[PDB]
Amino acid sequence: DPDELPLDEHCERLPYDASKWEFPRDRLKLGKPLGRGAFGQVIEADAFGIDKTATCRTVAVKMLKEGATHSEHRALMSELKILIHIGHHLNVVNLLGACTKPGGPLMVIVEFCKFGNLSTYLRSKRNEFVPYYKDFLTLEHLICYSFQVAKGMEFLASRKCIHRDLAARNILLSEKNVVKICDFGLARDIYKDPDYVRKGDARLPLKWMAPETIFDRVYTIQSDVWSFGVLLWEIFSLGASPYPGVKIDEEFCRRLKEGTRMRAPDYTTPEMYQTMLDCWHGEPSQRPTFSELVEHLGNLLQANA
Ligand SMILES: CNC(=O)c1cc(Oc2ccc(NC(=O)Nc3ccc(Cl)c(C(F)(F)F)c3)cc2)ccn1
Repeated sequence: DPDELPLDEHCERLPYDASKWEFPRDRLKLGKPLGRGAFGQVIEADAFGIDKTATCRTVAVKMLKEGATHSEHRALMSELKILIHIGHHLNVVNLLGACTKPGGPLMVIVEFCKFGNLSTYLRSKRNEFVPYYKDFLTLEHLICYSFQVAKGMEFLASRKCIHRDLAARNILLSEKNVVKICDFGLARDIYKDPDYVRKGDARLPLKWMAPETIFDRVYTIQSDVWSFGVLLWEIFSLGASPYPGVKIDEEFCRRLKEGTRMRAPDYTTPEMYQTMLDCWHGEPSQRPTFSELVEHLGNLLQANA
């Protein structure tokens, strides 16, 4: 049903309103790289007056790199188009502008998120965590981050988009404990990153993928719910790697379809662990929706206080 169909499958027909989004290249001061893949990269920049008149703003710019071809260039343009269609939400990395004019590289300019990816950040805070000390993480923070990602994903779903690589490495942490969903995409070196496992010609985030995705190449909002459950485990393990000590092979995939699930992580509550189990239902339609996750996590956040 084309009304169920994720926008992004048909990105090429979406509009690029240059009068709204185009940002002069001479108003962008490029700085240090923030991430590089084989074909893409993100670099830090200072943008003069991109979102507020005459004010310097630190931003992140996604662009291509040596190795990329015309097809990566097309892909980045369609990424720009989907970000415009999606629009602004607190809990999604916000598009600020683009440089698309001939003579320079295509640049997709988004907000800079001070503390980087959530996995790395949580893993740095094992010694600065208490369940209930300024700058210490607490159980409240962790539940709050969970709630925030569910809000951003509910928003993504409302825009008829799905994620396909939802994981703590694709959550950014800003000031004031705001987390933002992103997708590094081409700016991540998936061939060097052990989170992506060779499967055919592709390198795939198998530990985050729902059984229907692994076996039938089916991507839906409900397979995103499965990944959200894995993200929850990452949050409540303070950034540990999923399925610890487990070879990700055909027998891993088999046991998963059979019903094997991860054990509770070190910092979880019982109801957070049950929520992970819910997200990991074998049948996609029996998983909670993001709207249901929002309501439930909102209740947990309230109960925690
Ligand atoms: C220390 N701080 C940093 O290193 C840092 C690095 C950044 O790098 C990035 C720059 C741009 C992006 N681009 C997206 O995210 N593109 C995207 C595409 C589809 C869809 Cl669907 C989505 C969505 F909606 F899921 F969000 C997002 C990702 C990361 C940003 C901020 N800070």
